[PDB]
Amino acid sequence: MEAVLNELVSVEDLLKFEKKFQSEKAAGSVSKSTQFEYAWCLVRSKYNDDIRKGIVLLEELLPKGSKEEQRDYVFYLAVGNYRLKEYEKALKYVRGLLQTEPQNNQAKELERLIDKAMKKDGLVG
Amino acid sequence: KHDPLPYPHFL
Repeated sequence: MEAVLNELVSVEDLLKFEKKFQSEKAAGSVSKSTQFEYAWCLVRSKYNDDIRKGIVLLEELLPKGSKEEQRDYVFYLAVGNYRLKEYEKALKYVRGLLQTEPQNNQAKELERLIDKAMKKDGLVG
Repeated sequence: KHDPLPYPHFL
């Protein structure tokens, strides 16, 4: 149902969401949607420092979310950590999601990708 | 260390 793109977010879109984030942060109150949307762009970036910034923003969002939103935040924290080969963190997040949502086919596939990436690197966990 | 792993394709 999809094609494999290499550039998942343009520099212009990353900057648009960065600008709104920094506007709100300087004005004192940041919308959850503004912070999440920026983080969501960051975690799709090609660059490691972007993905790390997105993980930071998602961890800050976690205590502000409804239980449904927290599940989405934890999923994207698993994705970002996976891409950075922060395997222990990626497993912690996705396995926590899989006990609170054992039917989640997306979480199960992400766990399989993490497992394969760890075995490729010769690691256990 | 260098490039991030690809964003998971099923997304």
